[PDB]
Order: sequence, then structure tokens, then C-alpha cells
Amino acid sequence: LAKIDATLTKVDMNAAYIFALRPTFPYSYGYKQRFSNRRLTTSAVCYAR
Amino acid sequence: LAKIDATLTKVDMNAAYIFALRPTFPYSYGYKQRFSNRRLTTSAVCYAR
Amino acid sequence: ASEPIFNTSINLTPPYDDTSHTVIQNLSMPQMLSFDPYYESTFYVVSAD
Repeated sequence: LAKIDATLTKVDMNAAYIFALRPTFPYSYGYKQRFSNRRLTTSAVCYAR
Repeated sequence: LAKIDATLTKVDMNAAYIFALRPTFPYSYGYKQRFSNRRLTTSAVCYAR
Repeated sequence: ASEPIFNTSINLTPPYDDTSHTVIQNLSMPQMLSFDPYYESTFYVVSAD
């Protein structure tokens, strides 16, 4: 599943570099407590490298 | 349904006293308002004596 | 507290909630349905404005 569409290398060298050597790995995260009325993060999205 | 397992009286006198003479009666409670963005208690647990 | 023991180390303050700091609780029986022991009359819950 590692495809970067070689045509891109003929139009955007820098974008191809960034996409090829620095993968993103998006993920969602949240916190959960039991007896708190405080509002914490639930479905935030980050990108791990 | 008032059972305290008499064997306990031979190992833990103080725990038997506490369980026998001071019943707990756990309960859950919450508050509810109609047009507030404030976050109040919903499912707190207490023990009534 | 789940058990009636309080010396110094028991934490009776509920963390992560803070609602009890302004509103206490209402553990009372509702208003008496009759203010006359012998004769039944109808009273109302009325609006203020």
C-alpha cells in the first residue's frame, strides 16, 4: 500500500520528498475519567512520526 | 438479606462491628438543569447513614 | 466514605467534580400532599411571573 504516484516526482520534487521520507500515521485519541464534571479531550486527531 | 458471615467475628472483631452496627446504603445521585452550558454532577455515588 | 471511619487519611472531598462546593444536595421527602390531616383540599404549584 506504499504508493506515491511517480508522476508527482516530475511536478513536485519537494512534496514527493516529504511524502516519501516522512510518513504521517494519523490517529485519534481521547481521555476518560469516571466522576468528574470537567470536560476533557474525546476525539482529537494527531499525526505520529 | 442481613448476613455478615459469623466466621468473620472470629477473625475481625472491629470489621464485624462496623459492618453490623453502621449499615452503608449506597446510592447514586445527580442534578439536571434545562438551559445551562454548565456541567454539573450526573452519576455520583454516596453512602447514606 | 464507603465505611464510617474518618481519622485524617480519609478523603471526603470529591475530586474532579467541584459541584458540591456551591449546591449541597436535596435528600428530603417531597412536600406534604395535604396540609389538613382530616379533610382533603387541592393546593397548586403556581408560577411567579
